[PDB]
Order: sequence, then C-alpha cells, then structure tokens
Amino acid sequence: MTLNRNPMNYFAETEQISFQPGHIVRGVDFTEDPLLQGRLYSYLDTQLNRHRGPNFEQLPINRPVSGVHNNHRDGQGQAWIHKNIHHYSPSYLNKGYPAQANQTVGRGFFTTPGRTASGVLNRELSATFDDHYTQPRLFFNSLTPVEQQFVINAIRFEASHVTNEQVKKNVLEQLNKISNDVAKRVAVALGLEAPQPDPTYYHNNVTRGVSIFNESLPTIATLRVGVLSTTKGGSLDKAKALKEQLEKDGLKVTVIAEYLASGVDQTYSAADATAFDAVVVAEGAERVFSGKGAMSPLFPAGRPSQILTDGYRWGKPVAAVGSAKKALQSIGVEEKEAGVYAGAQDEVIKGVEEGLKVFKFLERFAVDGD
Amino acid sequence: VDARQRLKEVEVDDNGQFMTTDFGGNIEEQFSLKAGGRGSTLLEDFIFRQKLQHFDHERIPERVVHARGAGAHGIFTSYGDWSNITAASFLGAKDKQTPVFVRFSTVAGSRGSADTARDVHGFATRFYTDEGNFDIVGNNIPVFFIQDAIRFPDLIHSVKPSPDNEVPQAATAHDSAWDFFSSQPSALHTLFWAMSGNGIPRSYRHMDGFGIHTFRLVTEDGKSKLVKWHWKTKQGKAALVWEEAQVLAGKNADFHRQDLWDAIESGNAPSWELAVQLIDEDKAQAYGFDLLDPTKFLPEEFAPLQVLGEMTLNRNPMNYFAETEQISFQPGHIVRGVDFTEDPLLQGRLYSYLDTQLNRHRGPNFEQLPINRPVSGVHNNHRDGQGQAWIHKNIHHYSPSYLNKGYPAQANQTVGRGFFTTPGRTASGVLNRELSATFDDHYTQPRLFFNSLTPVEQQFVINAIRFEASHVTNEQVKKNVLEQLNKISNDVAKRVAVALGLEAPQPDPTYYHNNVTRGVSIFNESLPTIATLRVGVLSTTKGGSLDKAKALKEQLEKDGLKVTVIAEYLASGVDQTYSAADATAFDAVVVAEGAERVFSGKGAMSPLFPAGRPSQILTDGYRWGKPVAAVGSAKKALQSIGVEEKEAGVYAGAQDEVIKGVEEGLKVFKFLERFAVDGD
Amino acid sequence: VDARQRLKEVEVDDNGQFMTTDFGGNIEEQFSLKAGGRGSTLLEDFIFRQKLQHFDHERIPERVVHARGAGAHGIFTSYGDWSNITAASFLGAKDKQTPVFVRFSTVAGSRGSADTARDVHGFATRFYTDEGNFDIVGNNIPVFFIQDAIRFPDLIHSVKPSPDNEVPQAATAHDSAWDFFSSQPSALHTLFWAMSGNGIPRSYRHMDGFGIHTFRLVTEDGKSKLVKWHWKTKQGKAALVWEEAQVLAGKNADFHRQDLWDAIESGNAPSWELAVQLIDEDKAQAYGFDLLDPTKFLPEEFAPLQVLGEMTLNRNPMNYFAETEQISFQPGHIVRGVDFTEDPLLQGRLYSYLDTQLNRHRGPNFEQLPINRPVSGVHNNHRDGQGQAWIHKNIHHYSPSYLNKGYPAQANQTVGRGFFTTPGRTASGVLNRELSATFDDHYTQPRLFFNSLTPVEQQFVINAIRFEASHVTNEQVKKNVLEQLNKISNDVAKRVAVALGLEAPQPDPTYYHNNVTRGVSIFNESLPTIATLRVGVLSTTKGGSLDKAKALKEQLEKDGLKVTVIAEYLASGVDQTYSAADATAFDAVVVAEGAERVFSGKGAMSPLFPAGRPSQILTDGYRWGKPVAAVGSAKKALQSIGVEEKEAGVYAGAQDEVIKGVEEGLKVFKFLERFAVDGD
Ligand code: HEM
Ligand code: HEM
Repeated sequence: MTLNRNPMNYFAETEQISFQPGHIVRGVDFTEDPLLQGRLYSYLDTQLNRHRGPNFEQLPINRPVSGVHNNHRDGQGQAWIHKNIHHYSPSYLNKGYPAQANQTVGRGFFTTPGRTASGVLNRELSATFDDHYTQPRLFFNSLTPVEQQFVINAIRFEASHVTNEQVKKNVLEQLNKISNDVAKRVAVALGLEAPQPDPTYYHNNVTRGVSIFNESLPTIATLRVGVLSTTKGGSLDKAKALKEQLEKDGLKVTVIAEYLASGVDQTYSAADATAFDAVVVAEGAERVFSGKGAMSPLFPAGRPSQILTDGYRWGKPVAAVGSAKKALQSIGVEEKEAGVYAGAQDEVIKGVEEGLKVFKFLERFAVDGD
Repeated sequence: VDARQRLKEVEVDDNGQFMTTDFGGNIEEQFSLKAGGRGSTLLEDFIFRQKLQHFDHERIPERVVHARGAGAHGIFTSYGDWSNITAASFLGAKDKQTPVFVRFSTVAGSRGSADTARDVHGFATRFYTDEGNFDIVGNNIPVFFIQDAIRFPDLIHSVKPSPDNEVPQAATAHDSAWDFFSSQPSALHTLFWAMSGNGIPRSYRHMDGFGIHTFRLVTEDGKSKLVKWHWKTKQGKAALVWEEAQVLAGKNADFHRQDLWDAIESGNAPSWELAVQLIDEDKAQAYGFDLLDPTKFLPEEFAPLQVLGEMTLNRNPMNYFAETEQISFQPGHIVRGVDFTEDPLLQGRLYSYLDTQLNRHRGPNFEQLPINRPVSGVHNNHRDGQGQAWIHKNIHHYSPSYLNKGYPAQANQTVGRGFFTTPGRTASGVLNRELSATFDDHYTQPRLFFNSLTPVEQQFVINAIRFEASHVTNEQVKKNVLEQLNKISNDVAKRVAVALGLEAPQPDPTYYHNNVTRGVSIFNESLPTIATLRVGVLSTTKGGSLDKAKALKEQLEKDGLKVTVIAEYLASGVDQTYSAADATAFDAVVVAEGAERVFSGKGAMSPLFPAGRPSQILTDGYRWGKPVAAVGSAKKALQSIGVEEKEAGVYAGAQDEVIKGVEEGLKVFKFLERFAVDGD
Repeated sequence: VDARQRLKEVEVDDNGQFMTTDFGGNIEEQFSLKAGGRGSTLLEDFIFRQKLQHFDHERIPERVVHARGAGAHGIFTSYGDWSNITAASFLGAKDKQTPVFVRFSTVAGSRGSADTARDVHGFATRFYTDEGNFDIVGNNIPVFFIQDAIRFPDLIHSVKPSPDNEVPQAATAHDSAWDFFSSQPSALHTLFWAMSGNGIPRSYRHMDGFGIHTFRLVTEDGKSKLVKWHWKTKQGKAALVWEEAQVLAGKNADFHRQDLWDAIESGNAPSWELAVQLIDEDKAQAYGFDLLDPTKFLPEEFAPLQVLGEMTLNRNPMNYFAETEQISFQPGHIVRGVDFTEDPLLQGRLYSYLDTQLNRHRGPNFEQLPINRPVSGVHNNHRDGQGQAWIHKNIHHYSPSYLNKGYPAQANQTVGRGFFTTPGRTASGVLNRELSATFDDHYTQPRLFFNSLTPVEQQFVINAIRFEASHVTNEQVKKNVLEQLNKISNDVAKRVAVALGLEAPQPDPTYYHNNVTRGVSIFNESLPTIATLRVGVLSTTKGGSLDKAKALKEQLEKDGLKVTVIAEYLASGVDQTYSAADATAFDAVVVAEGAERVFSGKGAMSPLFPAGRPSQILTDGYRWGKPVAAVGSAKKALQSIGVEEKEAGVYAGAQDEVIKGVEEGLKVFKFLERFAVDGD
C-alpha cells in the first residue's frame, strides 16, 4: 500500500475517523485472544462518546464504498431517507428484502465452522500465559550491544523518576527474572543493589528483524540535510550549489544563515539540529563559530556551534566543506572519525549520502563496562 | 415538480439487496452467536452489537413544546412582483415557485398525545428560497399568552403536567394552568381562543394561520412597513365539539395527521393563501394598542388583508423521523426584505429556537441535515463541529485575510444582496427591565373576540371554561378566575360560576364594550368544498343492503367525498366493521336501506361488535351536530334514537334525495341548533 | 420508614426564599433587559438567557420501549431466611426490609400515549439491597414474542408506528405488526396474552408480574436451582373491555398513573407477593419445552409457586422526572445469590439496557443519579466521565498496584462476598448462529392458554383479534394470520375469519389439544378487596336528591371505596360535574334517588352538560359489564335504557339494599353475561 493523498480537512477526515477491530469482512475471523475479544466491544461503544450518536458510519470518512442496506432507522443526525417502510425481518410486505446473507448465499460473513467451545465458564487465564520473562530476554538478546544499552539506559532514565523506593525494588525483582546484567546495570543509576541471579527463565536464544539500526536504509529519499552558512562572503553561493546537488539524490535541503537572503531557507534563530537527518557546514561559514560571529543579535549565542554539537552528539552524519574543518575542531571532532566527513564538496556529499544509509553512528555512545 | 427533489440524493433503496452492516458487508441478523447449542451469546458477535446499538440509540429528545405534530412538503407560488413592499426573493416575481415544508402541532402534549386534545395549534412554514431559508413560525391563533419571552418557562411549566405525578397529559384542565391564567391576566385573550373552535380543529387543513408578531418588510432602498402574516385556508374553517374530541382522542389519536396524509395521497392537496396587513410605522400605536404587543390582533376593518400568494401541500415525507421529526424551525431564519420588531416576546424567541437545537440534535451542525439544508448554498468560515458532513477546501477560515483572496466575501445592503437591519430603526432611553404601559390592557380584546362570535360559538367557549375550571381543586383559584372573567364580561362570570357553584362578583364596566370584528368565527360561514370529508355508510350483510350501499358509495365518491361502508364483517363491499367503527371518524352518517335490522332486535346484538354499536354511531353523530341520513325503509333507525326527519341536518328518503341533502349539509358541516344555550 | 430517606439530601425547598440564578445571587426574572423602553432585548441580559437555556434543554430522550409509564417507592419485606435456596442478602433473613422502586409501563406508545391502550405491560422492580442494586425487569405477561434478542429491533419496528407517516400510535392494529406475528410464529403466544384481559388491565395494582426468563439461584456453597420470578397481586387480577378502554384513552390518558398515585396518597398502598418456581438444573427440558425458551411458561401443576416475601408501594415520587423518568433498570443489575441462564433473549438484554443508558442520559455516570444510586456503597477505579459528581481520594486508579496497598480489593465466591457465575456451568459444541430445535413448538402453549380461559374470556381474545386484524389492509397477510391461528385452534381460525370476510382453513390437528392450566385467567376469580375502587353516584341539584346522594357516599367510603358525587354543577356535596364525568372513571355506577329528572325531559337537555350525558354514563357503565344501581324511585333511570333490576349485576331498591348489592357486584367486578358469545 502506498499513501499518496493528504486530507483536505484534518477534522472531517483524520480526527473523525473511527477504527474498530470489529470492522471485519468475509474471509477473516477472530480468535479466542482475551485481549482481542474485549476490543470488539470497546471500539464500537467508545464511538458513542466521541461522535455523540449511533450514525458515525454515515460520516464521509467512515462510509463504505460497498453500500449499506439494512433495517436500522432513526438515530441522531440521520443523513439518509429510507424508502422501505417495512423495516423488520421476516416480512411478507418487503417481499424478502433486504435479504439474509451467509456462507452459501449472498457472500455473507460466517464464523469458522470448525470452531468450538469446551469447558467450564471461567474468570481465569490459561496457564500457557504464565511465562512473562522468556520473550523479553529473547528480544533483548536479539539487539545490537548499543541498542541493548539504549533499552537499559532508557529504563535508567524512566525508573529514576519513580519517587517510591520500594517500587524501584519491585522493578529490580522483575528485571532480574529476565536478565541479571540488565538488573545490575539499571540498579547502578537507581543507586540500589542487584538481587541474586535467577536461572529459571535465563537463555541465549535469538530471532531476526527485531532490530532497527543494525541494517541500512533502502533509500535516503526525503531525508533532510541542514546547510549551516552565512550571509557575507562566498559561503552562500557555494551552499546554493550544494543544495541543488543534494536534492537530486532525493534529499530535502535547508539553507541556514543569519537572515533570509536570496538562497536562505531558514534562519539560525529558527533552526535546530533535531529538524535534520544530517548537518553540513558550508565553506566560509566558519565565521559564525567563533569570535564576534558566534554572538549576533540575529540569533541566540552559540547557536550554529550548538547545532553542530547537537548533530554530532546525536549520532548524525556531520560534515565540513574544505576550510570548514575548523568548525568541527572547534568542538573536538576529528575528520578521521566515523560519520564525520571533511574535504571537497563532492567528497563530502558522497560520504554523507553513504552516512544517511547508516543513519545513526553508534560509536558515539558509551556502553557499560569501561 | 416534486417538492422533495433535493432529498433524492439521500434516499436509500434496500430492495433486491442483501442485509449489511452499517460499515458494509453482507450479513444475517436473525440468530445470535452462541458457544454451544444452548450456550451463552458471544461478545465477539459484532453483528448483534452493531444492530442493537443503533436500535438502542434510535431515540432523540422530543420538542420542548409542540412535541406532537405532523408535516408535509409543498410549493409556494407568488401572485405578483412585490418589490414595492419587500425585497424578498421569493416574493420578488410573479409565478415564482419556492419549495416549502409545513408542520402543524399542539403545544403542550408529548410525542404520543392525541391530535384532538384541546390546545393551541402550531402552523410552522419553511420557505426554501434561493436567498436562504425563511421561516414563518406561527400558530392557528393570532394572539399569545405572554408579553415577554422571559415568561415562556413560567407559562409552559403551568400548562404542562404537574411535576409530582406528571398529570394531566395535554390538558389545561388543572390548577396550575388556571392559576397562571388568573395570576397573569395577559393570558386571557389566547385562553378564549383556545376555548373556541380553534382549540379543537377538524383538521390541519381546516385552520387559519398567523405570524402573531408584527414584523417588518423592507425594500432595497430601505423603506419599511409593519406587517402581520396570515394563512387563510382554501378548504374553510371547521371545528369539532369537545364531547366529540374526547372520544376521538381514544378511537384515533392520529386523526389529524392521518387526514393530512390521506388528503395528499388522494390527490386532494390542501392549500392556503398568504395574506398580510400593512401598517405605517407612525401608526404603530394608532389602533388602540401597541403593535409590539403579541397579545393583541389588528382587526381587518382597520387593515384589510392583501394576498401575495398561495401555498399548496402536495407531497408527503418518505421517512417521518428524517423529515418531520428532525426539522428545526427558527424565527431567526430570516432573509433580506424582512426584519424583526421590538416585540419583547419575539426577541426572546430568537435566542431560544437556535439554542434548543443543541438539545434535540446534540450538535451545532443540524442545518446540514437534508430537511434543514437550504437550496441556496452555504459558504462561511464555520469549521469542525459534531458530525460534520462536509469537507472544506478553504484552509484560510478567517476574515479579513490576504490568503483567501477576500473570500468568502462580506455582503450587505449595497453589495451581495446581503441582510441588513432597517436603517430607520432607533434605540432611545434608559436600559430597563419593565414593560410599556401600552401593554396593560388585558380585557378589552378578549371581549372583542367574544362579541364577534355567533351565539352558539359563545356557548362553546363558556362550556369549555366550565369544564376546565371544574377540575381545579382549589376554590380560591376558581374565585380568581371569576374575578378575571368578570373584568371581561359579567355574563361570562355569571354563566361560568353556575358550574363552579360560586357567585359572580358585581359587574365591572371598566373594560366592557360591544365592538365587533370579522374573521374570528369558524361556524358562521360555510365550507368552500366538501371534498375529502368523510361519510360513514352504516349497512349490513343481510339482504340487499350491501348492493344498495355500494351504489351509494360510488355516487358520493364522484363528488369528492371519501366513503366507508360499515357492516357486521368484511364482506365484498365492506370497508370497515362495526367493531372498528366510531362516529368520530366521519363527517356525516347515512344509514343504508335495510340496515334498520342492526338498530333493534337480534341484529343490534351480535358477537361481531359491542352492543349498541350501530345505534351509538347514529346517536353520537347526531348529538355531535353532524348531518345524519337514512335511505328508504332506513327511517326506523332514525326513530330508534328519537330523531325526526323534519329536523335540520337530518335527511330521509330516496338515494338521490339523501345524497344531495348530505352534501348540502356538509357545507354547513355542523348543525348548531342541536346545542342548548344558557338560560332558555 | 419512608424509602426516599436517601433522597432527602437532594431535596430543594424554595419556600420563603428569593429567586436565584443557577450559580447563585438574587434576581427578578419577569422582565427582559431592553434598550430604551420599547426597545430590543439585550444580549447582556444574563438573567434571561440562563433561565431560557435550562428551559430549552429540559428534554431528555424517552425510553426506546416502555416510554409511557409511572412509578412509586416502596419497601420489600422478606418472609424468611432463604439461604437454603439463595445467597441473596435481601432474602437472607426473616422480616428483613429492603427499599424498592417499581415502574409500570406499556411497550409501544411514546411518552404521551394512553395508559389504556392495548399493549403488553411492564413491571420493573429495583431492590436497593446492601449488596448492591438488583433488578427484576419484567412484564405482566409470563411469555415474550421472540426467542432471540437479535430479533428485538425487528419486533419493535413492526409494532411501533409506520416509518412513513408515524401512524398508528400505541396500537398493534396495523399491517406491519400482524405481518410480524404471522411471519414469526414465535410471537403467537404473547399475542394471545395481549388480546386477553392482560392487554387492558384495570390498574397497575391489578396485574401479576413475571421475570419471564429462567434465572438461577445460588447458595454460598455454589449449589444452583433454575428459577422463575412471580409477583402475585394482593389486590386481585382485573381487566377492562376494549370498547371501554378506547373511550377511556380519550377521557383520561392518565388513568393508570393517576390511580396508582391516588391509592398510595390515600393510605391504600398496593402490595405484591414475591413468589418463585424452583426447578432442578437437570429438569431443564423436562416439562414439554426448553426452560431457556421465553415463549413458554411453566404451569403450577408441574411446579407450584413458593412465596418468599411481600413488597408494598407506600411512597409517591416528589418529582416525576428526577425519580420516575430518570431511573434506569437493567437485568444486568445482578447480585450474589443470583445468576443468568443461557436464554438467548436474556443474553442480549444484558448488552442493550446498559448501552441504551448512554443515549438517554448522555453520559456513563447515570448510576450517580440519586434514584439510580445504591445504598451499599461504590468503590472502584472508574474515573472521569461526563458530569462526574464525585471526587476520588485514591490517586492510584489501577488494580494491580503496590501503592494503594491492594485497595479496592478483589472479591469472589470465597472472599469479599463477591459475585460469581455458577461453578457447574459449561460450554459444549460448535460456535453457532442457530437456535435449538426444542424451540420449534410455537402453537401448543397458546392453545393451552386459550383452553384455560372462561368462555367469555375466550371470546374477548377472539373479539380483539377480529378488531385488530380488521385494520390490516393487505388481504394476504390476513390469510397468513388465519393459517397461523389455524395451527393453534380451528375454532379460533373459524371465528376470526368471519369478521375478516375470509374462509376458515381446513383443520390441522398437529398441535391441537385440550390441556388446561391455572392462574392464567383474570375474571374467573373474585377480587380479595373492593378497597380503592371508584363509584360514581349520579344525582341532581334539584329537590332532595343531593342530600340523599351525600348520605349514600358517607356509607360507601368506610368500606374502602372512593365515591364521586356527580350533578349539574358544583353544589355543596358535588365532587364532579356531568360535563366532566364519564363511565370509564368508575368501577360502578349508582343513580341516586330523584336523579331520574335528568334522564328524560328537559333535565337531559341542559347547557351545563352535553345532551344525553347522564343517560350515557348509565348506558356505557351497564354495557361495559360494571355493577349498576338505582335507589328507590331511581328505577325510572334503569328502565329508560332497558335494564331490569331482575338482571345480574343490577340493583334497585332501598339504599341499604343497594349498597350491599354494589359491594357484592364489585367483587365480581365485571359481569360477563352481558357480552355475546359466538354461536347463538
Ligand atoms: C407567538 C408566540 C409563539 C409562537 C407562534 C410559537 C410557535 C411555535 C411553533 C409552531 C413551534 C413548533 C416548531 C416545529 O414544529 O418544529 C414552536 C416550538 C418552540 N418554541 Fe415556540 N411559539 C411561541 C412562543 C415561544 C416563546 C416566547 C419561546 C421562547 C422564549 C418559544 C420557544 C420555543 C422553542 C425552544 C421550541 C422548540 C423548537 C424545536 O425544538 O425545534 N416559543 N413554537
Ligand atoms: C422477556 C423479555 C423482556 C422483558 C420482560 C422486558 C421488559 C422491559 C421493561 C419492563 C422495561 C421498562 C424499563 C422501565 O420501566 O424503566 C424495558 C425497557 C427496555 N428494554 Fe425490554 N423487555 C424484554 C425484552 C427486551 C429485549 C430482548 C431487549 C434488547 C435486546 C430489550 C431492551 C430494552 C431497552 C433498550 C429498554 C429501555 C430502558 C431504558 O431506556 O432505560 N428488552 N424492558
């Protein structure tokens, strides 16, 4: 599936749309997943709240393309007028229409015939559901070492915000049942002590496709490069030429400067590293990285220096064009490094576009033990 | 021409189709999904829940007033080019046609009440003009109970059932209503109209209509005249009698709505002529009252009616809910060429009607409903809202803007044919929560109404007040009514007080007078046509009565009447049974020949109908003022109940003689000689 | 003990107080704020808008079914400690008292319809127990139209008015309803109950009540028995006649709701005994039908009723809307000691009643409403919602938590006295959208019902079907009805087909039988008490009749009766006028001495009442099976219409002789000799 159209009104289309798992057709059926079973009730019921009426599938974005024929009448905000005045089944007076459809006639929906119900009526869950630790380990084991650090570092950040000491202890108990290393590593940040190992659910099994960074992107199209430049000297024209070249590969390039000159897409005040997939300093733009240049009324002090610092420290491809290397060495970044490119314009582009395929450079993040 | 042409886009035909969910896909909805043979129903049965949920949410709130009603589609044709008085598009050219919808109602009952309860009646018309919807929301009575809109809750709370037990339904015959009438003497004028024939019309098609308020007509230059809206029925004014109305309320609660349905369906579309009164702005207080007073009407001797057009109701709704129930009238649905006045009652209505739609429709987008949509087109900066059916292309939904290029543009008096308030209008004085002293004359006009009614009609009004005030359990309130009634007429206070077992206070000549005006009476005139009126032909399955009756029916139908042939059971020519029959459903009764057999002896006692049924239909019909008839030997039926052929409205003889007598009598409709008047 | 004790905290007294806005502050709200005396109303008049806004939004949706109804507060007292059969707290100790609320209704009419329309009636009871609210939501008829809940919209859509015109109101006498009954033969059983006296009860206090569904009673150990709920009226079963009900629907739409109000207000609180049938779980298919079939009832010869208690309705509501209108019953309001069964109809109801409250109340917090609140206390993790009336102290609104320390706690069979499904219950088989073949006998039990009625009662059912099926305009549907009727009884098919003018189909003896069961009849038993019943004493203001009439009244009232003294006008002893009087309002009519003057001559023609009024009241009253009487010379009145004192139910003579006679006649209530039976 390819998404080629934008909404015309956000509210009418995006906001008012009502998804349900119970929106099912012939050739599909549910299973006895206790989570799924409840969703079927919930999604239909909650529309009464959002839409204030039972006629929310009469809304243009909820209308089917297949046609609606039944004996449902009235309702709040009824948009249709119904021709059939015999709105009940079975009737002599409607002459059998709307007709009843099933497996054999009318291509109607049907539950799977092989399905059965066996046992006592219970408010319980199957014992096959009681292994809560094996698959999270399976997931963790299947992650690259840096990605593993991210998950642990994420838990360190999150569980740090918990103000109840005992709850944090309770987290460690559950974390420990999965992996002691994780329990050890987290307990450092929380300033607590790792419990004794539990070999019950521990294992080293692995499966594929659960990782994000370890593979390279199929395409770098639409990704954004930010060209840090300046309004005075020769930086702008070089930058403009850099722009057209980059767009051809599929990228979207934003030319940043002190103010909105001829080729300037964005200002330094309105720019930040988060808006870009890669940052590249144009040549002669070094003037704004130190001295009076870094302190202008046109932007907060240290802004260009921060964007470069931010972009590098966040794992993004960083670049300098020719003489621009002083900017990268202003913050302590050597061109020899991985994900950092300095040299001629064509040399840098080729490096950057390759880097975008890498997308994120995990060498720039510290891993436990060291 | 099909007045419902715009509504075609939303008509859904389920014929030849399979059952579907509301989101599409073919289904069967006659069995629930169970776990095992005799098992429990499964929560994963999406088909069940989707079906029941729509049923569970089928109900919307009924109207706060005028809950019980019915409606139809039609066309309004203008008689001229009225730009000399108004800039309105739909009155702007001769032969110009506008689609309309009209809804008739009763004010105090709920959705299930009887059409034939004594009440004020509603007459709300919408004009789907090409300059926007314009609504004349009015009643069948030219005056209202109160002079300030802020008193509407107080009035309505009183007339509606008591908050403790919710008794009584659709009636003013209780203490709270007559407490209000006495405590707020402004209500007395409309009270009298309610107690007249207007309180019990024969049909929606047999009542006049009124805008009640004084409005304004404005021309493109901005010149204005005060106006009053009228609807005069081309079928004539007719009313029932209270003793009849009560029985009819049981045998057919849907009497009025069915009659309107049948008339339209049978090609006999009802029609009204739209008339107005034009008054100069300086003559607002000229005619003995303030024209911003809604408890007063302007006699036609002071200002004759000039008709501008005629409206005909020729189409019925396809779905009652989608069309009749969901429609939302507002007095604030106004267009260029019309404007409001400083009527304290009208001003409040403008707020109320718009606000109350939020309650009934649960959203601000109720004019997107097919029956509320105009034919003229809607362009503005209104966005979002609950149940928004449209998608708006303009993403610059504010004015003034550079980016939308000035569109949608601003229209006014000079440009865009836009609405404008009358330029001559002014505001002068202190800000006050008071009413003008021109509004305090509450007794003069009810007398004028009473004086202008035929002697029998006056008795009806008194007979109504006697019945109603009898149900009041508090003696002092009844004393208060006599005090207020006496200020109108000493005769009325005297005559009513007999029933209440009280004595009328000594006369007050302060407001007494003998003036008279036209058009306020119902019975004194004869109907223009007898078309659609119904005759019930009492016959029998024994002998040759049925064949004779069949010949009687076809003859009557050719003249335009609707005939029901009643007998013991549904034989070849029999339309209805005696069990299913009652006098209230018919405008005239005629006993066919040989039908005397069921009025006496074994014939009057069959298991096929309750005892005395044929005799009751004739007895009720005669005692209720209807034309009665017997054919040939059928005369025995008339003396079975004590009715002599010599009388008025009674016809006996050969069929040709009988048909003619009945049809002549139906024009009279009701024979007022058969009712006793006070004294005598 | 006043069941509305909990409701005291939310009662508002406006006595002795000044007017206020809804947000506080003292005001005057009778004049709008205007610009310049006879100016326009100002938008800055907050007092006007706040007052009108509440008025405009006063309406809430009426119930999707059972819209027309009335209710009262009461107390339920247990007769014993029923832990042997159920773990229910409200049945757990002898002489134990539980507050209740009961609402009686009709199924097909809207909020304004008549109480005396032919319909199934509702009998819904809430038990405000100390273990949560428990609701028995039931009818006055032990059987239902359909066997699956997914077919409920189809049934209701058919019986309710036609979607094109909304005709007819509160009636099954149209093509769509009888189309359904014939096409869905499951509906036939309840159809017969509807056409019997059950379709037109005398009062709410004169009908039995049924849970209809089979439920389960569970003990603390978890042992279960299948159960059926019964309410047996301690006032006796009584019904009207159709010809009476129709006239009554017009003269008093509020007949049932007023009667319940007056009874409680007069110290005569109605009472019912709560009875049950206990069936072993293994005996579900034992008695000739499936006990999960709601189109079946279980004869008392197979399982007699055992009474567990008595409930009495001794309190009236203070506000109808807040209490009666807003109350929300659900079969899913269940407690420990009760459980559901795999009745396909009951299963669906559980979804519907909860879901539909979202529509009527516009929110999920409707059990926060005072009349829906339990007396047992509510503690859970439900938060937010529209119109949330509570503030929650616990900021840990999730259940598996350390921080709330496990509260609110989880309760079950063993701990916390919590609810539990019956432990023996199982599910076996394929997942199916079909119904059991044990459900396929639609004709045997209606035959059983018909056979168990007195010959006149049998005629009534037939007379109702003749009337109803007469209104069907499609001949083929009537043919279809005869086919289904024939499968039950050939005689019924024969007798009905006469009225329809059709031919009786040839007999089908497949389902024919002569079996009989008890308790399903209304007339064959006499009323336990004549208390609360109403007698209308027709008198006159002329002569000594009034004093004579007054003396009769004083005598009657001690026995429990309610007497209305009728005359030309409201004299010293006069309760009601002749204009305001009708036979439908009385259980018995008795002419006082000297009242003969108004039954003939000038007396019968007065301006104070419609002509023939006193004569009709006697005529109607006699013809409707009621006890009729004359005192002394009053015999002149009875022979005016052809009624000899020699007859049954008619009493003439001395006052003392008459009194004893009427009171005797009232126990019989209705005299069935006065109605003709087929063949004769
Ligand atoms: C001469 C005075 C009045 C006339 C002629 C009149 C007429 C009517 C009519 C015909 C309707 C029925 C509309 C329909 O059929 O859909 C109606 C409803 C209504 N009226 Fe009045 N009325 C009057 C007084 C008032 C006043 C003074 C107020 C408020 C201050 C008011 C508020 C309302 C409201 C809120 C509705 C409900 C409309 C809806 O739910 O669609 N009325 N009126
Ligand atoms: C044996 C079968 C049934 C019985 C005894 C029954 C009885 C009743 C009664 C007495 C009421 C009145 C509630 C009140 O007085 O406040 C009611 C209302 C209602 N019933 Fe039924 N009914 C039955 C069948 C059904 C079925 C099969 C459904 C749905 C599948 C249903 C859905 C409803 C709904 C939605 C209401 C409206 C209640 C409200 O709006 O608060 N009923 N019923």
